[PDB]
Amino acid sequence: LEYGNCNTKCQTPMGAINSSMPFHNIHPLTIGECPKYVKSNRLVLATGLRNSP
Amino acid sequence: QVQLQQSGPGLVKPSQTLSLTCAISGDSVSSYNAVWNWIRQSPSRGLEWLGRTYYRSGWYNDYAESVKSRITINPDTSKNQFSLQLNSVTPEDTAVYYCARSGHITVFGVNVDAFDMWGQGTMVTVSSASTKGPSVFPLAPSSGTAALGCLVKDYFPEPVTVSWNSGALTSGVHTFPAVLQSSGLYSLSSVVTVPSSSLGTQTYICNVNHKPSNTKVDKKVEP
Amino acid sequence: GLFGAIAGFIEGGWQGMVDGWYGYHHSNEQGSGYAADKESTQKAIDGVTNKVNSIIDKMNTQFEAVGREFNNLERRIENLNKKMEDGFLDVWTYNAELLVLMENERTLDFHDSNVKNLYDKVRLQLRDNAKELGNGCFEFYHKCDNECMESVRNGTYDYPQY
Amino acid sequence: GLFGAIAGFIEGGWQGMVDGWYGYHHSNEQGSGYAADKESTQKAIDGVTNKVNSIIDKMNTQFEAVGREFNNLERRIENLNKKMEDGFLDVWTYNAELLVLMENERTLDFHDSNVKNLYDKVRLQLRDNAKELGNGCFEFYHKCDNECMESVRNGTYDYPQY
Amino acid sequence: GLFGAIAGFIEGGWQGMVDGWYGYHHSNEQGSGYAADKESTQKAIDGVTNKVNSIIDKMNTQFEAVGREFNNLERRIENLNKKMEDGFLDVWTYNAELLVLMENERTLDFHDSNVKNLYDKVRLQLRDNAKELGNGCFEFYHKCDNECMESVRNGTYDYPQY
Amino acid sequence: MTQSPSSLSASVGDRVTITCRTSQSLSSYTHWYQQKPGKAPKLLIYAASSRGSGVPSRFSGSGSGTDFTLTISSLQPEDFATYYCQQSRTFGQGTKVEIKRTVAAPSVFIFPPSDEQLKSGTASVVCLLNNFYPREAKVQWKVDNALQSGNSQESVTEQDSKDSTYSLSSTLTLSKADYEKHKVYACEVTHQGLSSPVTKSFNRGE
Amino acid sequence: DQICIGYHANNSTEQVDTIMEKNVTVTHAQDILEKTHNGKLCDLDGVKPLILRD
Amino acid sequence: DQICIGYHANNSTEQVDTIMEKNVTVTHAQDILEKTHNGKLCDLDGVKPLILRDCSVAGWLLGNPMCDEFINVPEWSYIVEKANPVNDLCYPGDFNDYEELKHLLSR
Ligand SMILES: *[C@H]1O[C@H](CO)[C@@H](O[C@@H]2O[C@H](CO)[C@@H](O)[C@H](O)[C@H]2NC(C)=O)[C@H](O)[C@H]1NC(C)=O
Ligand SMILES: *[C@H]1O[C@H](CO)[C@@H](O[C@@H]2O[C@H](CO)[C@@H](O)[C@H](O)[C@H]2NC(C)=O)[C@H](O)[C@H]1NC(C)=O
Ligand SMILES: *[C@@H]1O[C@H](CO)[C@@H](O)[C@H](O)[C@H]1NC(C)=O
Ligand SMILES: *[C@@H]1O[C@H](CO)[C@@H](O)[C@H](O)[C@H]1NC(C)=O
Ligand SMILES: *[C@@H]1O[C@H](CO)[C@@H](O)[C@H](O)[C@H]1NC(C)=O
Ligand SMILES: *[C@H]1O[C@H](CO)[C@@H](O)[C@H](O)[C@H]1NC(C)=O
Repeated sequence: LEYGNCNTKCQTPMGAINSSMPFHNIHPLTIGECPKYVKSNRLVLATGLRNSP
Repeated sequence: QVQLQQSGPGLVKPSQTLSLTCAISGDSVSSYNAVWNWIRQSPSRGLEWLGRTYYRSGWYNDYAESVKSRITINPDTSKNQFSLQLNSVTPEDTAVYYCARSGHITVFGVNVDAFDMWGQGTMVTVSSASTKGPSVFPLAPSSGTAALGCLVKDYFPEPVTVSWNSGALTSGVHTFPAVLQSSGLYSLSSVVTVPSSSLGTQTYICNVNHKPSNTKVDKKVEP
Repeated sequence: GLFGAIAGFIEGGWQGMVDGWYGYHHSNEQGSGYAADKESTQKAIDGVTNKVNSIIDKMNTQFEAVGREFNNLERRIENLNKKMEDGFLDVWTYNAELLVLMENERTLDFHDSNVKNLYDKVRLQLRDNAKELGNGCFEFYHKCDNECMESVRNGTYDYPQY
Repeated sequence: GLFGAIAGFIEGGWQGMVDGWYGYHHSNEQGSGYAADKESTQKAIDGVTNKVNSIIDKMNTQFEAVGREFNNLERRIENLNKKMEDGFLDVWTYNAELLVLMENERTLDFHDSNVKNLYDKVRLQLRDNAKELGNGCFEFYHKCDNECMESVRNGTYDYPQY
Repeated sequence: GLFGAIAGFIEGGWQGMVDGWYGYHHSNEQGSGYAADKESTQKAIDGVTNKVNSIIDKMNTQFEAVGREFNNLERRIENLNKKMEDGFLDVWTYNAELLVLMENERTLDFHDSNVKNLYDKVRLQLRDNAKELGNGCFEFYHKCDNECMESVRNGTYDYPQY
Repeated sequence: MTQSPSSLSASVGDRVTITCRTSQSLSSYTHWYQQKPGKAPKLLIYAASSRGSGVPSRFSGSGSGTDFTLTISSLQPEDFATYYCQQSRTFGQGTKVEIKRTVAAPSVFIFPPSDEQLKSGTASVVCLLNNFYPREAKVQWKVDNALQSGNSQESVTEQDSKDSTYSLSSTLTLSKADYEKHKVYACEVTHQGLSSPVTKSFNRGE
Repeated sequence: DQICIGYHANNSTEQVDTIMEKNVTVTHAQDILEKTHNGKLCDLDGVKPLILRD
Repeated sequence: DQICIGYHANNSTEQVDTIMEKNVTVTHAQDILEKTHNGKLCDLDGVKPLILRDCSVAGWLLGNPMCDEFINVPEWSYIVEKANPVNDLCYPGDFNDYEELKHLLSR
């Protein structure tokens, strides 16, 4: 990639990250104030309760 | 491998008792990983589970609501078998009776009632009529393919079995389902297509077995 | 659920109770309606909030990969490096996914527990002054007006009075 | 167990109930017998099945060791390699053994819960039309024939009728 | 707590019961006092003891760092070595801290459970020979002298007698 | 347990799906059996989706809520059978699976009564229709060119496990006196595989 | 006259997984994984990178 | 007249461990660890391995006279080499970047 004319707090080789999530799955090699990289496709915590039909 | 071998008469008079036996080999009647069942089938009612017995630190029986007042299923730990007794039979009890093992295959140790092995079946007829062996007549080939056969006439009750050349001839054989005639006796035909060339050299004999009358007959069929 | 209330003896939730996670539905001569039990609700919010932050924060210190390059006759250590970095990613991917699964199960059960305890709270006040219908509901023997209903929600239901 | 049913107020299991994990034993003038509660049972089978597959599958991505060899003057990296490979094995051994222990505890408690809930399900139907004996059993005040018994297993026990 | 007893329908613990973790307080014409349910108590002590030893022992096999040094033109592998050793320390730090958090939650709930079950044990004996007050207490309809009280703690409370 | 459809025809190689709708949804307690004519049922699928012992991979099962499905990915001639589903002690009514193949006209043969039978006082005349498809076939008896009614019985085989055809017998029964009173015995067969009716006959004595 | 105990439901289709059950519909959930990026090389905290290009 | 609630038991002696209790007898259990092997070197998916026997990778590749068995070896699935093969470099010396080459062989 070339220069994006752009600003961020967290950069990867595929693009930058602007997120308040604790995790990401973009790329393991990052620089800056970044979330933690995991291989997951999906991480979703329950807050509420079992919803009814 | 487990085998289940059934026996007992296929003819019961109305109001009397049907009595069948299933003899087990390759497993124990009292095994903790077996349940021993009876199931019947009729063209009308379909497949119907009747009852069971099994051993789990003591003998248990369960029976179908439809037959509960008439039915008994007992294990024999001397002969490794279990029986079916069905009292006060009526025409509605005419059916093929099967024994079968369940609970050999379980999901997490729970018998699911899946029936992994079955006996060969005993056809039971409830009737006051009496046993009669068949008459066997040739269906003679006349004049590259020839047809010949055997007419198995006027027997009671079902079933008859037919083989050819003591089971050495199977290809092109058709043994028809029996028909109930207006006389109240059954009849069927069996038969076979063969090369017409083989008629001058090959012998053709139908072997007829009617176990209820103890009939075993062989008939040569020629031009 | 483990506690038998949610989708158990209480058959379904209430679309009509918008203001809290657990609460009461009353029905008398003056009318009917929903009321959230805020305390039980706020307790639940504090626990779940703390849980999320505990999860996020526990995964705070974790393996960060760095770029390292190797020439054509350094294949062994290049492989070592790759196996090392992949190894840690798989470990932390496992930890994250398993933690989410385990704690999701506990979160759903937690709600179930809070409902069961709220039901018992009311049961233990009313005792034999009402019929336990078996579906989450209590049918009173006496008339219970809106102040009477409120005293049940209070914790103040005066049993000797009825 | 956590829920107090299994090996608790229900003293022991039943050899005679072969067909399910939880169920009913009835006793009246017509006779007696066991009947499995299939739905509660199938629920349990689905949960435990999903659990095992979740366990198996989570351990799917995991460290695989490769052979690497080193000469007499490469002892440092040889040691590094060995410590690295052993380190991951110990980590995954811990994860596996601990997951099995933790989830075994939860599996046993889960069954206990399912029994407790089944007992309460029946209690909540019968209410005051039967004596709660305190051992898993309910003694009826009225005669309860086989259709009456079936309605208890149904969820259909008509309380106002008795 | 999950089970609703501790700091739930039982509002607080007892400074005056010194001899066990769970137990009984009786009150009649002869006097009053505390008595520990030793069996429930000893059950709890065995479980918690086993837990601690299980925790200690599971962390027995764990990563041990070794000193390795590298010259000025071996910066890559020096970094590798450092990332490797730190990586395992963070993994084992996570495992230890998370195990303590998870098992602490389960220990507190375990106690709550033991109390709930002890309460139900007594409820299931007394049945309708006492008023369930809703606060952990049962008020008898008949006089219950010290031998009567002891039979409740026994498991021997003769219900037909009253 | 309600199965759908009650029967079907499909070509060799076709994908076949049978459904069973169950009163109560239990994946573990539902099973499928295959029953070929004259044999006991054999366990095909257990617990919705596990293949029974000895069962080939073309058979598979699925379950969703109260709906269960049996699938034959590529139908073979030997899969002619009745298939039943089962939960607990209850069986469905069964689904008959017939193969669908090309039209084939019957080979027709007529058999006079044996001299031996005639001595018993009865005469049976048999007409055989061999190896035909589809099942629909009409057979008429003519004696001295007179259509007979009410003195014959037909029997049909099940579909053949190799070529998927049927065979059929019609048997005309007379007293010996009635048989001896007439000369020309003829079996007339109508089947959509034939361009027009086929008649086979003999003369008594010849 | 009666009083009933119950719980919240809504029109949510969010799902979560647990050990024993997958795709459980819940009333509320919180996603914790960032899946998207802007696809560009950017200044890091204002300070521009050195892009060597070819 | 009564109705009772209860649970399954059987003759099982299978045991499992938990955090709080060890050797709990359960009605059913599932072992997930393979403990046994056949003790032999075998074809991998039908494709036979290269078993160097008393030869090393060097002896093989350089063509040590004692390693004629491996003059023209067919396709292999994996390679088997002893810990101290006796037929290594017959004429003493070194093999430069030997390990880097052996790594290359694993592909
Ligand atoms: C559950 O049980 C009740 C009572 O056993 C069932 O109602 C009976 O059903 C049978 C069989 O259909 C009938 O012969 C009776 O006439 C019914 N009697 C009464 C009093 O209800 C009901 O069908 C069952 N419902 C289920 C399993 O959903
Ligand atoms: C528990 O306590 C009850 C009551 O104290 C015990 O029953 C009494 O036991 C004593 C001493 O054995 C006898 O002398 C009395 O006659 C019994 N009286 C009554 C009213 O039960 C019971 O033995 C104790 N059980 C234990 C400790 O397990
Ligand atoms: C980052 O996200 C925030 C919140 O959505 C937004 O306000 C901001 O525009 C974004 N910043 C950049 C640099 O894209
Ligand atoms: C869960 O949901 C997704 C999407 O709705 C679906 O693709 C997946 O098959 C489901 N998983 C399970 C285990 O049912
Ligand atoms: C558990 O069982 C094993 C083998 O049966 C035995 O060696 C071990 O000592 C037992 N452990 C405990 C804690 O009782
Ligand atoms: C709750 O409500 C009752 C009746 O409305 C009222 O008298 C009492 O003061 C209140 N108590 C509280 C909030 O504790």
